[PDB]
Amino acid sequence: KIYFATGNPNKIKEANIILKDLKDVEIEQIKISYPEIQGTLEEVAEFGAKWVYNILKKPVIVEDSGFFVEALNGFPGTYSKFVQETIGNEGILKLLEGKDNRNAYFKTVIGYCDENGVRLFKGIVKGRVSEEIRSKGYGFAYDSIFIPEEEERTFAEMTTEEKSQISHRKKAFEEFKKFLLDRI
Amino acid sequence: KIYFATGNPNKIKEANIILKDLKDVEIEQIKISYPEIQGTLEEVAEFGAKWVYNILKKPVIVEDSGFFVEALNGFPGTYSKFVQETIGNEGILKLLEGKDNRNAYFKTVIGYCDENGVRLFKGIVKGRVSEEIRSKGYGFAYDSIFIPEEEERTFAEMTTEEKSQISHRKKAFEEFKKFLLDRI
Ligand SMILES: Nc1ncnc2c1ncn2[C@@H]1O[C@H](COP(=O)(O)OP(=O)(O)NP(=O)(O)O)[C@@H](O)[C@H]1O
Repeated sequence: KIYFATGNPNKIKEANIILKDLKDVEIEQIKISYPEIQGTLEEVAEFGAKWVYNILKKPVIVEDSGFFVEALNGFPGTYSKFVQETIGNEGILKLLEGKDNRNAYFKTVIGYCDENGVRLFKGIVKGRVSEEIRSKGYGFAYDSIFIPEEEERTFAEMTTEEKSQISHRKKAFEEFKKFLLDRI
Repeated sequence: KIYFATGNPNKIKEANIILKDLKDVEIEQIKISYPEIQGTLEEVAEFGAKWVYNILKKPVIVEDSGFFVEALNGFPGTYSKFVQETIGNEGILKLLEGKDNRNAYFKTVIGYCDENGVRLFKGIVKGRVSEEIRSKGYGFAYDSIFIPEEEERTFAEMTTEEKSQISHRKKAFEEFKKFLLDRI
């Protein structure tokens, strides 16, 4: 049993599916808020996990994710949500106007912590930003403008199952899983 | 004396000026770092104030400023530095192309914290965004695209003295000086 400090129940359902295999492990949501600090996703998740651990003192995880555009120097990055709300996807495309490098990537950092300390687990998916919003009604925010790896479709035109093995979130949770598996 | 948890010494030089008259004039820089949480400017200042106070256990002030543009919904706001270092002035001007509402404002929040608790002091200069970068060498970051109150020159084209009145930084501090003027 490991606690996930978040308000989104779906993150627990998602975590439990990637880890269903670990017969002896279970993920449970814990409604403890923590400050999300300014800094890298790593810094946000480490601080976050320690903050909740100090309070719950039981095995727990936190998570921070972001969208990074190359020609934009990694922006929006850890403030990807704030940017989505204020300038959104249109803002991103305006800023990429005339840029030849449309490369970008999503990345998730899970922050684990227990009596032994904090451990970071990462996942990334590299791709490129499309020139227009392309959507089949499938994703959130930046998904209508991100094309993963060798695909021609954006995340917004792919089903949950088409993105299940390639996503940063998926990749991050497989890393946390490795850690739980080969764990002593 | 009151400490200023800051790395810029000109900040404690700017602060002590405004503190001129007061008989407690003493503002003392102190190299104590604090987490700048994601939240409003007021949130960052409050968290930062109490954080370095619990460390130092003495009266201290922190200070957080931002550039907020109207058409862009507040952005960069409390993430002005990150935005300034990734997409720069160039980035907000592109975001603003074709927009007629070029309204914007700078804001500062001084977080004061005592053995009593936190008190916030604010300063604000409203204005508009320049159609292009304009500098004579003064100021930094967005100063060269911000035209204060009712001027025709940007902050970067005005001398430190010239914006003696149109300074969100001093306005926030004059506010702090009236709170000190009441304690004897
Ligand atoms: N209906 C839903 N409501 C809220 N959250 C959901 C829902 N469906 C799935 N989720 C969760 O939200 C996450 C995906 O968010 P999304 O914005 O697509 O990506 P992200 O990389 O986490 N964020 P960002 O980097 O800001 O784009 C998954 O981890 C899911 O657990």
